Amino acid sequence: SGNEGVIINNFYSNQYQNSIDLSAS
Amino acid sequence: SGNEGVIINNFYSNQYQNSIDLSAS
Amino acid sequence: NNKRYPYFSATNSVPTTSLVDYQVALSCSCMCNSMLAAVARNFNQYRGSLNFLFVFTGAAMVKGKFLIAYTPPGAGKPTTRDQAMQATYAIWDLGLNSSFVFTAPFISPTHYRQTSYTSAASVDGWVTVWQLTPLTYPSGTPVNSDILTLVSAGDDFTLRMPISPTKWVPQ
Amino acid sequence: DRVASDKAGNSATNTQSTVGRLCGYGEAHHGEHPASCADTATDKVLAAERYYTIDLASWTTTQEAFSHIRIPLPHVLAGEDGGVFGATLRRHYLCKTGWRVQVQCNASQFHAGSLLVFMAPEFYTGKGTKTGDMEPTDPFTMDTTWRAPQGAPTGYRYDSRTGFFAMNHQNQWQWTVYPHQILNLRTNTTVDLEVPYVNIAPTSSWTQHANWTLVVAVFSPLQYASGSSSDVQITASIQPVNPVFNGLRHETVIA
Amino acid sequence: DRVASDKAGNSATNTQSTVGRLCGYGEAHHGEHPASCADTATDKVLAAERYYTIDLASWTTTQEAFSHIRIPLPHVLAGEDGGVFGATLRRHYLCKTGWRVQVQCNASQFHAGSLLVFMAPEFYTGKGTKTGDMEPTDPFTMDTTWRAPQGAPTGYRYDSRTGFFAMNHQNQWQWTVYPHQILNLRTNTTVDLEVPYVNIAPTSSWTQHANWTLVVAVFSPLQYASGSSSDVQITASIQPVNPVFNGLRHETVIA
Amino acid sequence: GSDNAEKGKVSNDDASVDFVAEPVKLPENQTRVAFFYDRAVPIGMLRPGQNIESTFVYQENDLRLNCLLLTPLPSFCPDSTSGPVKTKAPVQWRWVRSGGTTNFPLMTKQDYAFLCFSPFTYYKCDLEVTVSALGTDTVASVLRWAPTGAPADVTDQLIGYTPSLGETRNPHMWLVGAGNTQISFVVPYNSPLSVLPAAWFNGWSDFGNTKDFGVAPNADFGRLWIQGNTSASVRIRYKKMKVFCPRPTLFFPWPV
Amino acid sequence: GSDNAEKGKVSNDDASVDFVAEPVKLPENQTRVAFFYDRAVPIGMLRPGQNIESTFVYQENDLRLNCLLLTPLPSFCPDSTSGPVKTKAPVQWRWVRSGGTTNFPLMTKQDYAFLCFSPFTYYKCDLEVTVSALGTDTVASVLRWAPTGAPADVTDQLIGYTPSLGETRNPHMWLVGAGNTQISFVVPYNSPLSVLPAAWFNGWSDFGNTKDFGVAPNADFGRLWIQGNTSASVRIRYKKMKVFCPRPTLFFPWPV
Repeated sequence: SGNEGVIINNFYSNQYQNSIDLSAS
Repeated sequence: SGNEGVIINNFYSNQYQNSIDLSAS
Repeated sequence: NNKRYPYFSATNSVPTTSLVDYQVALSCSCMCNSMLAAVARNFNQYRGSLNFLFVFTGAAMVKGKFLIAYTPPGAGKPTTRDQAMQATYAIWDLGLNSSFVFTAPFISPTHYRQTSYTSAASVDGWVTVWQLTPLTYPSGTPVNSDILTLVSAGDDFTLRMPISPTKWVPQ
Repeated sequence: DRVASDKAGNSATNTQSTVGRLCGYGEAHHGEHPASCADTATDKVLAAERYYTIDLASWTTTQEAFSHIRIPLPHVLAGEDGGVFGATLRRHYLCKTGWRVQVQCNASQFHAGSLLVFMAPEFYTGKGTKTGDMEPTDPFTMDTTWRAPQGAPTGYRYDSRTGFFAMNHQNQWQWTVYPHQILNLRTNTTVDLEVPYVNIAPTSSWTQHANWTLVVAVFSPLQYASGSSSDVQITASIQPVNPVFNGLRHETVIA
Repeated sequence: DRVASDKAGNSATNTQSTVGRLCGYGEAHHGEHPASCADTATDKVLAAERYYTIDLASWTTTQEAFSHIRIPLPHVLAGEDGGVFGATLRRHYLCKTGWRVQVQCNASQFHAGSLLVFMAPEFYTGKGTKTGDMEPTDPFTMDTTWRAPQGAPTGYRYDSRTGFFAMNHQNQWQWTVYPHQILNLRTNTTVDLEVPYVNIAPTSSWTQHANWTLVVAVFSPLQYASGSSSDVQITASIQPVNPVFNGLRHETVIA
Repeated sequence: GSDNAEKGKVSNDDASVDFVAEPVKLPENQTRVAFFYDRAVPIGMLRPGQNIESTFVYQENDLRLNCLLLTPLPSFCPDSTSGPVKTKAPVQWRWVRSGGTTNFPLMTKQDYAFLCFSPFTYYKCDLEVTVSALGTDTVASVLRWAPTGAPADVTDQLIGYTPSLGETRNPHMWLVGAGNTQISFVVPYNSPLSVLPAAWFNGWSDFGNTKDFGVAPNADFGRLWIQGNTSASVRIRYKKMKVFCPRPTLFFPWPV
Repeated sequence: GSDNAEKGKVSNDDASVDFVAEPVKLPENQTRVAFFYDRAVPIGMLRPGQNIESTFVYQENDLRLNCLLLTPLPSFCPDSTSGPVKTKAPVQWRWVRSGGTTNFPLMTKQDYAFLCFSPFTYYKCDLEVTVSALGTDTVASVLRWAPTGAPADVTDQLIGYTPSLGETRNPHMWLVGAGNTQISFVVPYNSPLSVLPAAWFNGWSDFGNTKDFGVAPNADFGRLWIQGNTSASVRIRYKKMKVFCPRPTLFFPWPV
């Protein structure tokens, strides 16, 4: 969706690379 | 468990990267 | 003379004002030295219930009732049992069982709350303790009873974002 | 099993010497809407359905058998102490409710005495005769000082004469016929009562009628040896059971 | 089908020239309890869920394009005019609600002019700069006189200087991006709007934040030939949609 | 063609509706909130008040600070009837302000782009920060970061001849040596709030409602403190951005 | 509500127990012993007493040493009725101490964070060490490490014009050249003991019970010796940390 176009795009785990989305309810 | 979030996280063998856990008994 | 005790005292009277009053706020000072606060100061935010534990150490022959309350912000801190009674409260009756666990509910606009008095919204409401009825007893009994006051994180409770506290030096 | 707790919204009573909850007329206010009103009722207001805990009185060795204090309802909670309940009540023509009450009072194993705590429908709460009109004074206000019994409970006339009796007569020798419990210093520090909704009509024009009264009366005089804690209060936790409101309007200025 | 009625508790709006109800963000306040509060919320208070109808303003030939009036929420209904809703609101730390509004204003087929009626989140309601503190005045009060537009809508600084702009800037040329409707004298005498609950948090510390604002602004100036009825008011019926209250306490003295 | 604006909206047409014509639309993605804001932009710069060997201290110089607030919105040493209090950490301001007599530069720091164009009421995202050296000398620098609301712990050096800023469990960075000149990294949406105000917060920041109206509390991504021998340009980047409740953009001056 | 503290414990409630309310709990992991201590923190610094071309010798200077003890606990040249013996390798001390008159800096080295907050009696883990240059000159440096209890072998240069520290089979590091400025690495829990004392060891360190009470023997992760032209800040990091038998944290001063 955003301005990111790299295939090997993992290296750092997802949960580290980004804030964790979680729904209150 | 700890503060480590890298996928390709091996390179150095486990036994070299960390003290070896072993139970006396 | 401003020195600390693991407790507070009550007697055969109904003090027009409150007996003690804890400010629900990890940063808060009467907790300065509890494990709860000691851990909390190493984290940026919290969520959930705080549990206030009271233990009656006066004589077996002594009786009486207390009114423990939690007041959320918006209308200022309570100045009378009557007002306090309008917020979240519970009556504590002395008897065979020595203690009482009072829960300060986590009532808030935001999913989380900052753990520290870093700038100034100062607080998240107050916990106030009042006499409902006087401590009553017989002749031959110490007229002033001591109530141990402990605090701890309740069940719901959590902390997050590990950080460093403003450095300090023990006295 | 003498240890009990009762919760109501953000409030909770608690006792270690209970003797159970006496439920008057063997039943409770269910919160039904009144068949006499066309408008959909306002009900189930959590904020209004809790225990309002207040001061009743100071019990002393001076008070004698059958001295008492009268607490009118809803009136006593119609103002400030009634929080959201009183606030909502003040803005409605009609209210229909039950009551759940806990009266508190502790002393010691070395103290003697006993109280009659009860609830009565249509019980006289008038304070005195209003000089001029030939009517009572402050019917709807709670007694702020113990009331002496009548040697001959013939009630109170307003015509400034005496003789025979008045319809507001209340014969204490029989007060135990009302839903009640006894608070006995050697047995318990609390009493728990509950009453349904009763009245001359399906719902009430509260503004002008105190249909229920909470009465605390002395049976056997307070007693204690010198040295024993002399200061003894009587407080109470009062809760409106399933209040139902009708006829919303601009606010009645109890104030 | 331009004839419509809307009921809410013991209240009901009605119109013979409607153009429908514009529902902002394509959705409404469902009255869910806030995941951020542990205490069971007070909700569904019929007495509080109705239309409170009040005066907005007097529209005259003098007012020009983009002159406007700002109405803050819940604040404007937090006091007396808010009846049971305001009364309950004043006794709770937190409130979370949506709004359903009808703005009224009639003239004639011989009158000309048009209004922009809309609702915006976090819209500046400050009146003036408080001499001394470097802060606004009466943020939470409704405009009692039409507000002149800014030729260059750069907002309001409190540091008593000028230059660049303030975060409270509001560019009227784009006001139609907010949920709204247009009240056009030749077409309709009413507008109907509705908005959900939005905010920086799951529920609100209302006491100190007017998260929503009802704005009435002039687009094309009022006009009428001599002899034509010159007196033209603008009123409004405001209703709290599914208000939900938390953190019950002693009462905040709005007064 | 024919319609009615009154109802809050209107037919959103293309040529083919009123005329013997047709839709000329082509696929295209570059107009998306996320993608669009997902590029780097300068908000201010950092200037060291002191060595890599000493105790750090708030320091201003010609509008430059040894510490900065991570927010798109305008910021600076706290303002006062008597002038901005420069012995302190920057905070969120309610307006933009000229460094001096002429319009530029600015006394305040901020994402001017984001301000001139934030078509929305609330937003949220993670923040990617980049700190680039403005000078050419072999660099020796330390950078400290902290989440919104955290203690500044701007205390004394515990260990002599070393950087006080480095003395923390908080996320800190150590850069030194020829060719080693830029620091890059990303931090999480760390605010107590569910979403952030893109421009204005129509309420008081204190329970007493006497202070800082228009500014939401902890409405930022924390902050940066620097120390060492090198000044740096600081840019931010909106990661996985999300916006809500559309609103008007900054006004543009009508041609004389 | 009602309970009894006497028995050693009590009901651990949430709002829903005593009132018409409920559990507001959200998932969350950041409070874990392992994760929490798994971040870098400075314990001291290293200053070279001599060139990369000479024979190494213990050397102190304004509280700075050319050698350091790998432990969270306080350390320094061994103390003596007549003052700390600076011609020797640092050892574990039983208290923290001001470098001079005012509180700071400190004469002793240690993990101040870990001391102010170690809610436990014993611990263990591997130790990740980082050695960062404090200066900007092309670096020429050698670093020697050794496990707790090993011979210091602080002997003479065998080969002229070269670093004595480098002359060993022990793990040593050689850093040199423009842009080459930091050393990073990890060592194993190398102690003879099963677990380490987080704070205090209620016993004597010698069979004669006459010496060093409160300090457990070989209760450290070995040590570092340095030589060459560059001073460096030294930080440690708790790897796969484990703690046991909870205990009280460092006291905090009650507000006047």
